[PDB]
Amino acid sequence: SLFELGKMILQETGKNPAKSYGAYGCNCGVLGRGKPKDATDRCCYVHKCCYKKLTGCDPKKDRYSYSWKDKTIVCGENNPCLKELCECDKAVAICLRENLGTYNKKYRYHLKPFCKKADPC
Amino acid sequence: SLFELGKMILQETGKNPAKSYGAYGCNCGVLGRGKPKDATDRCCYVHKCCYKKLTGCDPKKDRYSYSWKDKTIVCGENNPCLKELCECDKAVAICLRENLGTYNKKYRYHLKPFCKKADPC
Repeated sequence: SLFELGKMILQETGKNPAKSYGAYGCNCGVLGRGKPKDATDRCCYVHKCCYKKLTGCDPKKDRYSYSWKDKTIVCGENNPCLKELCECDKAVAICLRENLGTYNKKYRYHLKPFCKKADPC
Repeated sequence: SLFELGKMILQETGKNPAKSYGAYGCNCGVLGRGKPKDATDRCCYVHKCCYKKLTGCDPKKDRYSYSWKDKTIVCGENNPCLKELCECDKAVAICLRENLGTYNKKYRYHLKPFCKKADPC
């Protein structure tokens, strides 16, 4: 759920999840997908596609387990969906961190500035 | 949509919606989660709950008609969902204004990850 994801983003990026990625580009946020603005945006794009493939579990509300031992996200055993959900979030937190170098605050928004269509995931 | 909500909030509270509530506490803004920290956060909590009852429309993108008539938000879309959606927004806007007395800027960009679980709606 948003609790795991959010905590992961914070752990990987050190940034406030909602503040830097709640509304960022075309894919970081609660507004669906769009043509990636930049490497941070592309991370969220893939994240949303990662969710799409999921089957059965609610990526927004299903709470799952994961360890933060040695400051690396270790997805808990869980079940297939939950494990896959966790990996989706882990993956985006990491990607987000790895792309902090090009993170551009200018892509942060109040209301998504209209975005180009996003490749069918 | 966020446009109507943002204007309602500005109109009601007289403060920039995004800055003051875009990321306030545990329930305000980009999908805020968990138990409200205070009255203002509670408003957003109630708001997110109100949103759950919406059948047929999307608070994110669905625009709706409402008027500001004698400094009162007056919902206009006779379309049932949109009207209800509009009433959700109106209500949170009024609630925020009403609890401006305890608005805590230290929560303005609260670290949502710090948020505890929230009761069901």
